Amino acid sequence: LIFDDCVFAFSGPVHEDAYDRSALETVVQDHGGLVLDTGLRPLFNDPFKSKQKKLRHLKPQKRSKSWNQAFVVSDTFSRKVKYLEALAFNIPCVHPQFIKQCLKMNRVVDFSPYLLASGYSHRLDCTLSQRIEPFDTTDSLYDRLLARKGPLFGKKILFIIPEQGQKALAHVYHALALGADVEIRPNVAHLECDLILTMDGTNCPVVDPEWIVECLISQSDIST
Amino acid sequence: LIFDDCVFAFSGPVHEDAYDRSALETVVQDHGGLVLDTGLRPLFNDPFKKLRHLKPQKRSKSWNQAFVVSDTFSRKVKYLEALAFNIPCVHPQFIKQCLKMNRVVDFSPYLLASGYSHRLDCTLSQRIEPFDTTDSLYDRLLARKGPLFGKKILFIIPEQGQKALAHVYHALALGADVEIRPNVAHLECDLILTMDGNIVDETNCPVVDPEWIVECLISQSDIST
Ligand SMILES: [Pr+3]
Ligand SMILES: [Pr+3]
Ligand SMILES: [Pr+3]
Repeated sequence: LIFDDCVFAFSGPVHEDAYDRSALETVVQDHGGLVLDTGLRPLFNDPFKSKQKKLRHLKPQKRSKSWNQAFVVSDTFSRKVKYLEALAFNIPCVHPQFIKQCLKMNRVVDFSPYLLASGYSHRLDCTLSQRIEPFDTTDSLYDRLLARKGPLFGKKILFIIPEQGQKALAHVYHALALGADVEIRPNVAHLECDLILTMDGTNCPVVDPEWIVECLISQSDIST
Repeated sequence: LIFDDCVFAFSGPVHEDAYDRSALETVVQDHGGLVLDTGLRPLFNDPFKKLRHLKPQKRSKSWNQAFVVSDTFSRKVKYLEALAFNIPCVHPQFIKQCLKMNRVVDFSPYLLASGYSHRLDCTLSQRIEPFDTTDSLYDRLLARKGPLFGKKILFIIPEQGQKALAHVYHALALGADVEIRPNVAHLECDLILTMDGNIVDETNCPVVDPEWIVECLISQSDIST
């Protein structure tokens, strides 16, 4: 079975019917690949399980020891949920043509020729490339994700939060996935800080969620 | 000098005034960098002297990093060249960041998309072999085997054929072994290139558009496989 130990999530399509999701999901399943309908989040522990307000960066979930390859499929680059998560996790976003090429070769070929742009940077006004650590035939996804420290690793972020609340949680989730620790508060309260995030309600300094996306698209700490 | 061991080519801007090229060219020179006005070709021999793939010139032993700078991806000849050689095409901000840090930083956060695939109908990523600080550009370029390494390609091509030569060059940079004859039809081969002439009737290998070369450049792969 070609897709043995591979996890797939499917994003978009961005443009109507640029690819047949259901057909491809079926082909993947029929070949030993697991399909995650909601996306890559099940690879990690739910940070919001405790409904806590001071959060540590994400840790790989037990179940991800069971796989060694992951991919998000997309007709082109986007800012949809599954896409950003993948960017956050350093999991390759690839063109559907990858799956078809795997079938054609009766194996899992190198995904690079099908590796989409990471996204469009408004700050830089260009499309950037994804930068993917190669899959090691030695590690499970659990090893890979455990050993990964994202571009925001170490950084301590204060997210100030007095429908819209879920939007905030998503930004927090991305910051955690990039390796930052995040404390959710209503005020700075004179707290020590590396960086402060608001949806836009005094010594860090401050920045909005677009900053997070730039970090996601560029896989860097752009405040640098 | 920060850029003492870096070679830079500059392309575009692609969009009017996206960046101040002359200002950037000046600052790189002021900071020790070599600027190649015509692009990256001077780093290799002149193959058009049925020659085999490109070899780096001894000159390139004197530098260990190279970049093509551009506001965004394009199909300009300098860009296409960088793609063929696996030299990073980066955003101008890269230079400003180096100045800011007083060192040559990781170019990675400034790594532009490789290009738009009309075949896949999407924008793809560049994939660059990391610069090993112990290796010169010569070592780097000598060790490289493009995605077209091995492929025998026939360029039937009987001022304007300069645009043609550009394609020939990219195939070689991609590591192909190329022979150029006005027409076939014996002959060897595993691929045939014609710039929309038509190509003779019967043939032993599929006919290909230059776009096929561009697709190989943008995806860094052998596409007909
Ligand atoms: Pr030196
Ligand atoms: Pr102009
Ligand atoms: Pr102008």
